[PDB]
Amino acid sequence: QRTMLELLNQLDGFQPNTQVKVIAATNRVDILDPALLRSGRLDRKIEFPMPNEEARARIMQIH
Amino acid sequence: REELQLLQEQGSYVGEVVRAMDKKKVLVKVHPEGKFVVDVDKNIDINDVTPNCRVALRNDSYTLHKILPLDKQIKEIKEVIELPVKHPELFEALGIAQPKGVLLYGPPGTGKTLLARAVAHHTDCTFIRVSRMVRELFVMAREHAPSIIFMDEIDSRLEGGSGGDSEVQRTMLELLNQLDGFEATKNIKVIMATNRID
Amino acid sequence: FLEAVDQNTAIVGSTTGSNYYVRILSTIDRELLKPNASVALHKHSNALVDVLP
Amino acid sequence: AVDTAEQVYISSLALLKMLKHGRAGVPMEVMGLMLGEFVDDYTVRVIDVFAMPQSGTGVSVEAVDPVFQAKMLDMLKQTGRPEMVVGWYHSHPGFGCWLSGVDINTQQSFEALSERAVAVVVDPIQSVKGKVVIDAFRLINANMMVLGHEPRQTTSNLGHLNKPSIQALIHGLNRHYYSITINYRKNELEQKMLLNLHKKSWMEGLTLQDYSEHCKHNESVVKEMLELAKNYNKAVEEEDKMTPEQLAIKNVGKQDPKRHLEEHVDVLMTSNIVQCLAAMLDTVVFK
Amino acid sequence: EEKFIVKATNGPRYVVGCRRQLDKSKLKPGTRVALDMTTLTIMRYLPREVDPLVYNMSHEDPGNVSYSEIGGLSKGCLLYGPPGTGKTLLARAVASQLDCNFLKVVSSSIVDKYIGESARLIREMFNYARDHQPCIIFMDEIDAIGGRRFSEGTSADREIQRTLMELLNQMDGFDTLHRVKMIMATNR
Amino acid sequence: APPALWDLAADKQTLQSEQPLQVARCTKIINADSEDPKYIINVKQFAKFVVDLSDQVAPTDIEEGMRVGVDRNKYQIHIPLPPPTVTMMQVEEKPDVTYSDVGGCKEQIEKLREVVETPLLHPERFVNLGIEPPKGVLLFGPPGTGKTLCARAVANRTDACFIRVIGSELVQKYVGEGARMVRELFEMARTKKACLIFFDEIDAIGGGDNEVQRTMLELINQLDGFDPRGNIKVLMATNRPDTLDPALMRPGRLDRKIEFSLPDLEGRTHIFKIHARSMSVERDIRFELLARLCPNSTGAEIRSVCTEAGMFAIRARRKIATEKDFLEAVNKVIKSYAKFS
Amino acid sequence: EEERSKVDDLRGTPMSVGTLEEIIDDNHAIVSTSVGSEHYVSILSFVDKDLLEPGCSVLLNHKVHAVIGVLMDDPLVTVMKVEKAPQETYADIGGLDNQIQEIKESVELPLTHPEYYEEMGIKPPKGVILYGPPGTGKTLLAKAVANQTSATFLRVVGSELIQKYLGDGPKLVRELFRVAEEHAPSIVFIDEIDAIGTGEREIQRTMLELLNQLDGFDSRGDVKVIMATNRIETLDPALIRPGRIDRKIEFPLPDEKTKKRIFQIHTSRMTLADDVTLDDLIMAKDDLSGADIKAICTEAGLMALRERRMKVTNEDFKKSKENVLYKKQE
Ligand SMILES: [Zn+2]
Repeated sequence: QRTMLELLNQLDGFQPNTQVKVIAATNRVDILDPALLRSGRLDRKIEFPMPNEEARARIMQIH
Repeated sequence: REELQLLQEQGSYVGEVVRAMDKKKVLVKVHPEGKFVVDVDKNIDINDVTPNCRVALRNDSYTLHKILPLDKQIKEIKEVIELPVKHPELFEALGIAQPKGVLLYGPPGTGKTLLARAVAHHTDCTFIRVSRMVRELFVMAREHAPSIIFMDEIDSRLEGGSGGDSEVQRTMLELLNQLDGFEATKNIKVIMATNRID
Repeated sequence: FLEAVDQNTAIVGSTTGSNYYVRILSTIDRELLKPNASVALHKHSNALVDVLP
Repeated sequence: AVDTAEQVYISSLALLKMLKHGRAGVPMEVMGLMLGEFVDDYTVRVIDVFAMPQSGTGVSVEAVDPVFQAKMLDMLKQTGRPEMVVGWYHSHPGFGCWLSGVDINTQQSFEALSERAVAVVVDPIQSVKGKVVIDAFRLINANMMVLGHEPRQTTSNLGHLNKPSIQALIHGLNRHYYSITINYRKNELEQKMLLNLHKKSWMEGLTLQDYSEHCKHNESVVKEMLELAKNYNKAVEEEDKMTPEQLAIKNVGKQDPKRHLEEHVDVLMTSNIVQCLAAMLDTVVFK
Repeated sequence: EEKFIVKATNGPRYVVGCRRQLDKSKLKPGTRVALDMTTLTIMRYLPREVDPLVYNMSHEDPGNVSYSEIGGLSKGCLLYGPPGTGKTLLARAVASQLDCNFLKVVSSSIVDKYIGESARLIREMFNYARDHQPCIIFMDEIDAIGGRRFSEGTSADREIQRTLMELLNQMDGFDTLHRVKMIMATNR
Repeated sequence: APPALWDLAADKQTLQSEQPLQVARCTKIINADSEDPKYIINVKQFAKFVVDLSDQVAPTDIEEGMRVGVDRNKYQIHIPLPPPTVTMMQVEEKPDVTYSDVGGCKEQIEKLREVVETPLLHPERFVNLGIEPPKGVLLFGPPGTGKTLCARAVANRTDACFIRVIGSELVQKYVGEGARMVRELFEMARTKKACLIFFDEIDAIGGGDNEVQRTMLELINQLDGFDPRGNIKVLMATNRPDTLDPALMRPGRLDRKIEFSLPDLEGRTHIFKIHARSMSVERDIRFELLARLCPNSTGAEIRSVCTEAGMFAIRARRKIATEKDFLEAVNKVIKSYAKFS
Repeated sequence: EEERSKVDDLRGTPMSVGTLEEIIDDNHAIVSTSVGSEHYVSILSFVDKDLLEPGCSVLLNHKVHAVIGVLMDDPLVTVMKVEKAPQETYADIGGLDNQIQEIKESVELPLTHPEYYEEMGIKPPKGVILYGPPGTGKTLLAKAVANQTSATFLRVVGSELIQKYLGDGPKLVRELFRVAEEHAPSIVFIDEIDAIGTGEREIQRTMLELLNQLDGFDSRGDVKVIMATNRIETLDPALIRPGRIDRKIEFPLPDEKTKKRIFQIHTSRMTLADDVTLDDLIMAKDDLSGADIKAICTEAGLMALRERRMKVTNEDFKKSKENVLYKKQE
């Protein structure tokens, strides 16, 4: 939380952060940090559920 | 001003020789990043420089300069301390077998320091006290032999502690081997002190 | 200053720890020959002028 | 195969130019060029000495710009300086005045034209301000190792050449690397102009200004120096009261390195300023 | 008074003189100075500083219109977290306007991985607030250190709640805060 | 002095040859390279230096962290030089156990044999018939008669026995040598025309430990990284599955986890068949008899049967070994040692 | 003569003592110092370059560091092993004839009487590892002395040589491995194995490295290593399987009969009186080795020799036995 909240302080207190993005991925949303909501922070929350047998046949067919 | 060039020499180092070599090239242990083996100057011989000693070495030429380093108690003690006062020479003609030392056992209230330093103060001689660190004072007692030596600090089954104590027992046994062994210097008289099982 | 081996000549320990052998100047008397004293040589001549209290 | 006894004439021009060049003698390597005229075999005279711009490479043959050297030399030729180059000088701070391999290589390359090729290394960084003793260097032939090293006549001046007697550099690197003697020269114009210029540099403008300053400071400021002077005098007399006891006991040998006499003589010399300036105040008051 | 002893960083000590330009004002002892390799003259002094002091005295956020870009909004302030944000744009809007300093207090600076003696930092930083006459304190994301200690807390919670006890003892204890101001920002 | 005579006479040209080769800046090693002109170098005295490359050394011959000769006057790199002792100490080219010691695993010996013997013999069959030859297998679990199948794989190559690497050599003083170790043994793996490398004892480098995390995570970066090769061989041998990082990073390239616990009745007579070239066994001795007269007798345990029984056969002062003379050593070394264990 | 006295400029005033690291086949070696200065210069005269054994202290200069000479090191190696052949054979001690024929048959079969060793085709060049409950070199040197009859021997006693100096590492083990390499027909004897029993973190890695180099991963059958400790529990279980691979045996308790045989051997050459009884001598002792009974045989032969007699009376041997009774109780 010191290092993590330090990173969030570098994504909240830095207006020149218009440079290179920081893409993140979490394997579970059980422990969801409430402080991860901001324009610079993880605002784009697109849910990626488990692919069905159709989608698995698609990615397995193209793979 | 001729020495001012030796001031411009930025001084000189302090060499310490640890081992001499037979090839006239003596290695000298110096400050770290040193250990400079070199032949000494021609005006100084090599054999005189003994190893395991510090010397004077220049910082550029590496040349060696020189080697570097109670009325009844006084009535009974007159024959012991007041006898060598006035006639130090008679200790070669007199054959009456003068005693080597004397002991005084009991509660050391008065007589351990005031008597020895008072009658020895009448003798006007030096008063050496004992006060492993028990052999260097014996070497000093060997150097300055004529004095009045008195045990003050030591007066307080076999084992290693009795061997270490037996080193001092050996010191007094060789005090009986020197004193009772052979007289080499007039006025050698000492006083013992013991109050316990010893 | 570390030790005085003889008259008009002694050894002096530098700040870096290395001991230096430098002949003292004749003008300085024997009062500055204290074994535990704050001696100060020159940066080039390496000669002592006066000690610091 | 012939050799003579050469001696480098050094005037105050090259000396003062090597003193300003020594003030500009930064740890970074510097370059310089000496000029003069060759009149005979065993004498060499330097007159013109200038400095060269520094470079990141330092002392090297590549740093010597031939169009800049020949350009400045030509600008000296159009002026009243009809002298050819006689050698090159530089500074070696810290590591000693000796010459490295690069310096002896550019010396070997620069000695193809001039057979003498005088080389001087100034190093005022670690040299005390008491002495400005400078030495000139020379290059020996590599083919002379079979015969004698230096067949130089007039071995008298070698006693004056033995003043740089460092026990590491001169004979620590004397093989294939020797030196030469140095003398000076001064005419009457430099003697009277520089002598009167230095005396005036220690004198006043009208020479009467700062006299009355001390003549009247004897009553205001020197009085404190006279009272303190008497404090040192009494501060020694308190021990001189104890001296006749030791002098009345032993009378054999001297153990105190203090003389107690010449210091008081100097105190009397400082005290005689009042007497010497009293007549000055008598002259200022009179006329 | 003219010539004193200097102590170099490398370890060897020297003695220098006085330059004709400077005076005896900065020449007093206890002030770090600078020297020269030639003649050991003194050009100027060297003011001391620290590592975190550069961070506390270097960050500056520009922008003066942000004070008027907060919208129609006409010893402590609570900025809580209803369904509306922009508290960072407002605190950083006045903070970007003047703020008289940039004394930002992050909620991740009271971690104290070792033994929980953070009282040295509460009294140290609040002692800096009491030392400097002007001071503005921001406390963003206090919900992480705002545990309600309802049940029996462990050693990690007891030290944070103990820092909250120091906050009690320095807010309603035996110390007033009439001049200093704190801004408690949170989310829930 | 006689050796110094001809060299003393050959010391004349050393003065004219003393001017070159004099350059020595304590052989400072570089760290990285931002651009081709400027190279960041760090000397052993903890002083980072930067100098441009000389004209005598090509830029393609510069390696990351390479000790090379460098001038101390011009600071340039005049000439490089090829040069821990454990790396060259770990080189192994020796014949050993052949295929005859199959430990009863009928299917497993094919699961590993089709990846250790077949891909080298048929390179085109696996590229045309499929997309690439298989990666490898994973022998772990109980030790038992371990390291026997490793020597089997070493000897069962029809070209040349390859190098094996144990894992107990990386946990030593002066950490960081492991990086250069694996990078230079993988560089030599590039030099050995796509040779196969075996890595034993992963438990000695897996499972503070961040200085080990450098060597093992960099090891994963060198295994999953196909720069040396991504097709030759993957195989790890461990006693415990308590190494979670190689277990979670292994599904990327490693595959085919198998087991090898103990042989069968018909196997021990084949380990005796490979012991037919051991200490002289008389023709009267039946391998099936001695094999069937000892249960739970894995190849290592019966290797100790031939070791201790060999010792008692030496102590017997006999020309040849007879089963009636060392069977007491057999049942003593398996039963007297099987009592407490 | 002049060519011999012309290189004096290099070995003159600018001369230093450095530490060479290794020799490169490119005629330029690498040296080191307190700060680790690496200079490579073409070799010169007066050097051997073969017996130099890189990794020791050599001679350097204030110049480009051309190697002008070398200096021999470690006179400390002299006290490591003995080079003499003692008359004590395997037939001078009794009771443990099987226990001594196990090691005699174990390490005397390689390189000697090879028809039972090379015809089999095993070659386990590791040797046995023993341990003596009395220790103190008496029993372990009485078992190792069987190999000392007619053969070269290598002796190592105590782990002090590793712990009495800074952590140089396994370089001394490399010295024992190179002297054992150049002295292959020898027997390596490690005595008083108390490395871990007596920094401490480096002792474990130089001991595990001792096991690494002792295993012989690159060398063929060259020498038989015989180790000997005092307590078998001090050694870690990891030092057993790589090291001890041939055989190990146990030594019985020397209470009355083994001390009776030790007393007989220590009193076989000497002459004793008729009244000298044995039950009191084997009764007053309690867990004693042979060094103290040899000490009282020496001071008993000298004390009885004070009267210019070689016969040791009973009262004088009890008067010397008081040293045994006191020494173990002190
Ligand atoms: Zn330079």
